[PDB]
Amino acid sequence: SIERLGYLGFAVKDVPAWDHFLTKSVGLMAAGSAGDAALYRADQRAWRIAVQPGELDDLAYAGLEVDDAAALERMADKLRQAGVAFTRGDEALMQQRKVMGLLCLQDPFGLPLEIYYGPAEIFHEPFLPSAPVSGFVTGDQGIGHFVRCVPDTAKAMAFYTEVLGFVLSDIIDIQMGPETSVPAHFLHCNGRHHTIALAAFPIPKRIHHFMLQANTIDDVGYAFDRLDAAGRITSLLGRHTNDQTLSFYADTPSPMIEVEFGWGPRTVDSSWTVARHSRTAMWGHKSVR
Amino acid sequence: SIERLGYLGFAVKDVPAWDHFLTKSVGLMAAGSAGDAALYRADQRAWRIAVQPGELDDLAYAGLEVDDAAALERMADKLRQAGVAFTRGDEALMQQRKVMGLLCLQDPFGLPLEIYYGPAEIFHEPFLPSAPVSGFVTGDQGIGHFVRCVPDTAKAMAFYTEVLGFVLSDIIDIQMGPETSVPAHFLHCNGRHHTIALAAFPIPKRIHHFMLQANTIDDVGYAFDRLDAAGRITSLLGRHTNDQTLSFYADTPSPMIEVEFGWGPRTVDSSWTVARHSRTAMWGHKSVR
Amino acid sequence: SIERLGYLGFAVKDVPAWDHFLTKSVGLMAAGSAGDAALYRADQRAWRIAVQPGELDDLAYAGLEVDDAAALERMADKLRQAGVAFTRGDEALMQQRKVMGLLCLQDPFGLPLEIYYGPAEIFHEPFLPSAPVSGFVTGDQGIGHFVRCVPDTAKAMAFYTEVLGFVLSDIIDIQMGPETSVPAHFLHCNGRHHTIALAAFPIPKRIHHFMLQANTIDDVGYAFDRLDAAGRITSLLGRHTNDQTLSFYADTPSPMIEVEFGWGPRTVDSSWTVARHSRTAMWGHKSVR
Amino acid sequence: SIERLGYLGFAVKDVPAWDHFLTKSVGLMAAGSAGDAALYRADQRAWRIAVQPGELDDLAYAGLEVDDAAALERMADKLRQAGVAFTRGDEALMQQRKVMGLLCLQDPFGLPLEIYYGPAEIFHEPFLPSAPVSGFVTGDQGIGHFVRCVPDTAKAMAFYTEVLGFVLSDIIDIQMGPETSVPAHFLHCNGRHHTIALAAFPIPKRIHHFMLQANTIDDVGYAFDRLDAAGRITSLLGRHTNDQTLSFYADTPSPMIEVEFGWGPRTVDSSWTVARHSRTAMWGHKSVR
Amino acid sequence: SIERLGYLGFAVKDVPAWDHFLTKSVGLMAAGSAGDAALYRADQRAWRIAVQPGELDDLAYAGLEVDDAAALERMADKLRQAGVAFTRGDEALMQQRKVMGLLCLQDPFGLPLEIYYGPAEIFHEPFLPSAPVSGFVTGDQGIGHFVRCVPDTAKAMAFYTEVLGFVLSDIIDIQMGPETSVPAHFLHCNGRHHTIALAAFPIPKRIHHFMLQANTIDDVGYAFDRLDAAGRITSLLGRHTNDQTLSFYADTPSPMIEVEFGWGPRTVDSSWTVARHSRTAMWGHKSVR
Amino acid sequence: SIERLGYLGFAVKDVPAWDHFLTKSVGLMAAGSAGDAALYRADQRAWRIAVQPGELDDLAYAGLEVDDAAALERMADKLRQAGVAFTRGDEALMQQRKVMGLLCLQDPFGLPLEIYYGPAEIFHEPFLPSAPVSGFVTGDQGIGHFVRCVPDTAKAMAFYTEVLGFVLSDIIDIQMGPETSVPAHFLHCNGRHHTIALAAFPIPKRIHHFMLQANTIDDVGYAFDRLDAAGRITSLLGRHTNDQTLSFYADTPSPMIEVEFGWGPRTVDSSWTVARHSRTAMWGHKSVR
Amino acid sequence: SIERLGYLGFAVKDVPAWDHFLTKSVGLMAAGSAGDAALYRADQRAWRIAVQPGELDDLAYAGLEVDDAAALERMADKLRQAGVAFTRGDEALMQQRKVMGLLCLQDPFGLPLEIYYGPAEIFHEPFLPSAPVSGFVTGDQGIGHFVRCVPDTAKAMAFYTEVLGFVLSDIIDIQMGPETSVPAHFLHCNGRHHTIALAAFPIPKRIHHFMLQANTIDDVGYAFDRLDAAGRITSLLGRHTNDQTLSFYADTPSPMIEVEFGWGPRTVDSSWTVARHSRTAMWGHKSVR
Ligand SMILES: [Fe+3]
Ligand SMILES: [Fe+3]
Ligand SMILES: [Fe+3]
Ligand SMILES: [Fe+3]
Ligand SMILES: [Fe+3]
Ligand SMILES: [Fe+3]
Ligand SMILES: [Fe+3]
Repeated sequence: SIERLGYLGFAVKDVPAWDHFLTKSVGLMAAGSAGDAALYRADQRAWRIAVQPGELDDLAYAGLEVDDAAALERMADKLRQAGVAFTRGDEALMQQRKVMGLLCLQDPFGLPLEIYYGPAEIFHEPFLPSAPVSGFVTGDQGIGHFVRCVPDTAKAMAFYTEVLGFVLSDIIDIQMGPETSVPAHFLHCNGRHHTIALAAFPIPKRIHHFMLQANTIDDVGYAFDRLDAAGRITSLLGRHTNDQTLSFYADTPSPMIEVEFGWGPRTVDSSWTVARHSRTAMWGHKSVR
Repeated sequence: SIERLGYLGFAVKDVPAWDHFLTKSVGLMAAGSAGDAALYRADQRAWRIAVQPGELDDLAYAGLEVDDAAALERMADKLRQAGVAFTRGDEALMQQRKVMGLLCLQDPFGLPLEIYYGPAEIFHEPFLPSAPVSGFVTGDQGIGHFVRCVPDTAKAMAFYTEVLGFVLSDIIDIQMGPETSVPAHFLHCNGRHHTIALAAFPIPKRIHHFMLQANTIDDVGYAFDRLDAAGRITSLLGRHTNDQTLSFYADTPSPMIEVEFGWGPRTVDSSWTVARHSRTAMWGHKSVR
Repeated sequence: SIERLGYLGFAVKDVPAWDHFLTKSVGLMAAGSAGDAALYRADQRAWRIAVQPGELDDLAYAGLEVDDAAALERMADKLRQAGVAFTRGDEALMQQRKVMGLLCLQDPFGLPLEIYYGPAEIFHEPFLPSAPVSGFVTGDQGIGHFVRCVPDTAKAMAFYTEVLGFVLSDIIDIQMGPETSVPAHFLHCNGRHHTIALAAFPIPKRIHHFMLQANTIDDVGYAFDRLDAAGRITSLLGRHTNDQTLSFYADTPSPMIEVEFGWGPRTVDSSWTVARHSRTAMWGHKSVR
Repeated sequence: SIERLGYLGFAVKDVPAWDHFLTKSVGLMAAGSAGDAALYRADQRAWRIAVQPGELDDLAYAGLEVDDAAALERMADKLRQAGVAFTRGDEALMQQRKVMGLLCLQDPFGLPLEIYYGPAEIFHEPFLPSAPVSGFVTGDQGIGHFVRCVPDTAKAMAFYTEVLGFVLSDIIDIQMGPETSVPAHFLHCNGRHHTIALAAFPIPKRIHHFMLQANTIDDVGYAFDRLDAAGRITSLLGRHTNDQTLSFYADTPSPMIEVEFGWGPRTVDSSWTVARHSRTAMWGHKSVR
Repeated sequence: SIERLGYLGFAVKDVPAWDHFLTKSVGLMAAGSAGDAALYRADQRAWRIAVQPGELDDLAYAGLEVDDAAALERMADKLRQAGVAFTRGDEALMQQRKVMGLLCLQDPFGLPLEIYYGPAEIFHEPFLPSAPVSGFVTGDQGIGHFVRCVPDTAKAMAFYTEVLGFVLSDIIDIQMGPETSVPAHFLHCNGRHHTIALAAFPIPKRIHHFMLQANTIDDVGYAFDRLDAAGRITSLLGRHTNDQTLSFYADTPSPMIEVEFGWGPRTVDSSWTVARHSRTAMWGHKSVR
Repeated sequence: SIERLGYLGFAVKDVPAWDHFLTKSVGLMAAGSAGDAALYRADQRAWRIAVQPGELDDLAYAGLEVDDAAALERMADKLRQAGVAFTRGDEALMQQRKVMGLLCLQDPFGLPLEIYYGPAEIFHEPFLPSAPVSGFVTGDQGIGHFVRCVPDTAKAMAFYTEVLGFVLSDIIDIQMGPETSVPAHFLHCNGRHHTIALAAFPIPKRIHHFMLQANTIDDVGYAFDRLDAAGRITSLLGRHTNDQTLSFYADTPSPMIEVEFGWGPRTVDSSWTVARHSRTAMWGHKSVR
Repeated sequence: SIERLGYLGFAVKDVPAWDHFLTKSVGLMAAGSAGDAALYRADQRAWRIAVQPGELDDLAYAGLEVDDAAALERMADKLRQAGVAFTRGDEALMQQRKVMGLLCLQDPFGLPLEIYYGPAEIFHEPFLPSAPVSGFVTGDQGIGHFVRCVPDTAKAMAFYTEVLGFVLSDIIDIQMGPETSVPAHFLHCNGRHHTIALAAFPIPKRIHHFMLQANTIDDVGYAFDRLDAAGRITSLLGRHTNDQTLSFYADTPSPMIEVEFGWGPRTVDSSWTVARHSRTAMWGHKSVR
């Protein structure tokens, strides 16, 4: 039912650091502000990522997109049936988010979620990257993906698949030591191999990282050098086993939250079949202190 | 309902002969062992063919793949309704087969079948053939196909189509003498013209042969020379009438069980129409003593 | 429900004339006989057109193909419900027609129809034309089409669409004089613009003509010269308004029954929309005495 | 050296007949006049065919195009060396023809030829056909071709190949009776199989016909019906043996001069090899009284 | 011999106006400075356009590129033979221009020209436009083109074609009033229809305008709005008759010098043929006060 | 200089055997006769292979094609300079061979060669195979190739390359026993890897075999079965190391002369580089008694 | 004149280390031995890289390939004219190298060079990598490239371009410190951006490294992990500025000699233009201790 991940809002301790990070390093286009939130663009949408001041230094909310008004009412019906509490966004919130309608709720573990429809687009103000990146792969696959940390993956799974409609792509057992392994579950709601992954990681954040997909391999290669100069690289270039995303990781100005910048992943369709992997790295991705 | 044939297990009298056969001749990649079974790879799956010691010198079991956990429960519901006895594989069997879940049963005539989901893949250990073969055509069409010998084709047909969901592609009347003919039934469960064929052959084996599809015609041409040097050729190159597979046959180290190595067959789809053929050979396939 | 027109049987006064006509002129491949009927091939099917001796000098029967055994039973259920009388072909008829099963019936006006499934194919005996023609367009679209003459087009239409499942493509008002016009109805049951057309023509035959589609335009150009030398041309080259078939017409050895040899027609699909035309000729098709 | 045939001028007894013929039937666009010559367009050139009053009722002149000023001087040098008399067109003639420079001469048998360069184009006045024709194939291959009647083909051949640079494509022996045959020589100077053909025909005209190439087969089919309604058809549709032009012929208002309207011919290149044909018709082209 | 136009240097009265113009409006990337000249990029070259202070408010020089050192010596030999005065650029000039070698000269009417080879590229500093433009079409066709004003077009033509190796593409008679027309000559030295055009215009500048080619039509559409907001539009969108460039014109901060921003022109090759046009506009290009 | 191998003439002891062989088995089209020679077609040429009665039971002559009359005179000049004796074919021979001109000579070891130009084509009589073969690959590459047996390969090489213009493709050392090897030299004169190969084989024939190239792999597969039924197979299917021709060999009715029927070889071009191979078989080609 | 780099021979202190390195790490196929040299394959050539015992621990020789025997004689003529000493390889050397002919010489600074023609190929023994690599890009571009260290780049340049025929692609100034830079010259002799580069590096080896090009990016990614496990990585993944090769570097068992494993470089052609770069890295290539 949820069609794609449309936007993300972060609450951070260092807004100037995040602004420079998202523009100069990542390459997003600065798009003014909405309230005390600075807006950033990656394409034709009026905004894709919002950054506001806050002690959380974590993801503040995530916008889940449906294709129309009826679809949003159908989501409200699903929440209602599942017994999930939610509130309809008032006019002010609709204006602030620039959407035609939205339902505000939370996943089982505190992450505020906003199901919305009718987002604002500004084709008369063509996207202009702040750094050398040819463009981002969004469109029907949404803004990208993120790894949601959860204390109970089974509980999280039930909510995301059963209530929100996400579908399991595959699982990767992430070695967390000699005799410790965490089964990460990758979920899709469209062509993107996964829009949200659930993992029971021993981390104090709502998410482990968010990912943006660039158009070319050079986009990623150039990006790595930009973030290396910032001294934020956390991983060498690599390619994932399940989605085949070729990428590198880097720290955001928010401690323990990373960003993944990749290219050329595999996409999913109806014929997709669930599989299991023992490693997240097909090759590369060597961790960097 | 069954999506594709994912794996095969053989119980044989000469394991060293089978190991050399599958690697040096066929070109499969040796992939360690699981219990007393030696594993072999043809692609990204952790294993595709298993070979263990046994007096049977025949196919020990066949793995039938579904796309997810729900699908496996739906298969269990079908078996239940059809009155087909089955057992859920315990943790140890799941570990041994490297699958997330599986149901163990038998076809009407003793062939152990395992319906499973969530197989293991190892992209961090890229497939490397043991002999010059560019690659195998698997993917959604599974590992290949095999001809199941049955005492009663009508009984077998009812089980495979009605209970397992296979669909009849076509029939070939195989001349078994001047006034003797056996109607072989070809069944598909995906794009592969046929994944399983049923034939009432006067042979003491569970199957007449199994087939692997290579990527190029040269793969087959080279393979024929490799198996000819082993003195195992049972047929000259040829092309089948129904699936248009261009191939040759050869003996495996297990008496009366052959292998077919082919290329470029026709694939099936929704618009497929059942037809009848009087010969299995479009051309070639001359039998070789 | 009927999938395509698979074969035609003619009962004629001059078999040697028809044999020469179909082979030397049309280019079909002579394929032996079945009973007192001479068989002719246009592709991989064991036969497509049968010609037997008879005073009728008309179409004796038409084979309507379905994709499988279940589909044939579903047709039997439709006939039953519609109150249409039919008989299951006995073993001998199945053998004679080389089909796995068939129902024998008649359209509202006497044309014997045979709904069948599982036709015989002989890929080991590759099609070889008897005259220079590169090949025929058959496959899923069947053998071609024919215009069925009927005394009551509304009655015929109800039977073919409501009972057999054909779908109206379009209508062409065929000027039959200064103040006389006959509305020809074109029906499809697959990709071929039309497999059967109904027209209330003042002709003593069951059909006005049958059509075969060649692979290239040169096939048609060469064919016209072949039939012109036979002195059988009834129309100059032309292109139809509705299906866009580029063709010419010629007399068969059976008085008042013609053959149409064409190329490159338009095909239909789900999005097709019913339309009306005042002429059958987009250009050409000038009638020739 | 001559690059392509760029234009033709006719001197005719019935200008109104020729105007209607070229526009309503052929489909050329009326483009005003130059002196007492009515101009017609087939593409971006200011004019392609000119028609002026005259008792000749034949081709008055032909424009042979070179790519630049230097090239024209090189042609003048060739004529000079070959001893061929010619005159440089004065300013008035350059203006009348709308060319930057031109040499006026005659072939060995009286046909006035004008070698020119720098023709006028009017892209701001897009070509608009006077009849339903999708467009003409001109460009680098020039306006089309024509068959030049000559009393001595060997003498004509020497001049056109040796002096003007045309190259022999092939020869077709045109049966002119039981024991009479005329060897027609086809010459090219670019991609068009032939731009000029020489034949010793017993006809009182400078040319037997001129040819225009349309973009689609329907263009030709529609054109045939248009000229048939005018009662000018001289040949049924057909396809030539040497250039593979699919076309039909028709009479122009000038007695004994025809027009050929075709499509899809074969083109020539460096690897072309001279061949001989016994017929001009691959198929069709049946002569019509 | 000259391979393409590689760079342009302007001497202007308002550098800050030119900097804003080239970046914010045109979209070029600011690339530091060289001496008192501000550098701008359009691709991988270290610089493409230089702007320095000066009363000229005109083009200061133009860089003509050859492919190697030998080629530059061959140009020196040509100048020498033609009696054209030139000087070899010293080390300092080579450093300032970032080229491996260069000859400094002037065209017959005072425009300083620099023939060079071995330009500097900086792929490690990816091009980043200063305004929304997807990219520019440069590569082998050079930076673009410009219209050189000359008092004597015949004298200019002799120098550019005979000494520098440019080739005439075509001519357009530009109506300069009721009975006044100026024949503009378009010259190419590569795939670009024209790199330099000569016209005897009554203007006090060395050039009438310079042109840049963008990758998409939207690039041009967006650019027009950007320059319209600057109030610099001199022409509405249009398409040229000869090169088929779809573009609009605008004033640069230098009085009487314009810029042309276009897309999708036709390219030239060996088979190109010289032609003449009476208008520069195929459509559009309406002049704007 | 020689452009391609255009035709072959055989002198044989059993003409009826050769006629059946070439038509029923190979698939060539019977094309009447010329003198006491029966003609056979493979495409649009009036004939490609001629068979006449004779005790030789070998190749009687080979036609080497040039593109025009001038080219033939240039060949005559080459023969003259090389001191090679030759005679111009009289009118009768030109008529018999259906060529516009030809020079008759012999290679250094007795094989009569005819260099010709202007061959006859009959597009009005479309090629119709006598057996199921989709078509042959001829065109610019000629009819195919043949292996010429010579007592002195160096002497043969000098003549074919130096006098006739053939170019060495590569060499294959053909093992003729434990310590015996024959270096076969492959020569091309166009795109066909080789048109003529020279080998010092201990065989009493002028040639070891001739080769024809079919359009599809099935053409070859079907052909093998046809020749196997004739009991003429001399080799199993295989693929050559140098030209990559996939084929099989068979005996012609002429003792010690074979035919090769293949598909999909590699073609040569200017960038081709001479190489050496130790085997003729990439795979297959197992000799059959 | 030299067509491509065909092979390399190394003289090393640790042959077992080199054997494991080239097979297990790089992925080359072990191909027996020739004398005391172990041979390795990368494609259809009998060998591409040879490794023999020696204190040099450097490149022992390089094979430069020409297309034929005449071409080799033309090279001998060039050496002769240039006054370069050389010796014709005797039969034994020809046998050892498996070439049809070769000239032995040295570049100006001691690197033994062997110009050869007619190399041996073994298509009957299909290439089989020793490690997971899909294949190498060789063919007309040869085996790859290498950086030749020279004390005098101008002297080296004169020899390689003037005597051997290599052509300068571009130059990269390699920063060798704060005020130290070495101008590396890249030379091509075919489509490969460069086959040999000259640089005045302060290194005691004949070459700095040799490069092999793989078919896919994953080939490189997998290769990096293989060499990292060997602890031989000297550089992180990166992409070069001039040839756009995406690669990583690693140490060979020979101290101070590295290997480069890359993918997807740009290729050169006639239109190539010499340029200059200040960095070798477009991105990545961070040096690793
Ligand atoms: Fe991720
Ligand atoms: Fe099989
Ligand atoms: Fe019809
Ligand atoms: Fe014509
Ligand atoms: Fe312009
Ligand atoms: Fe051969
Ligand atoms: Fe390198």
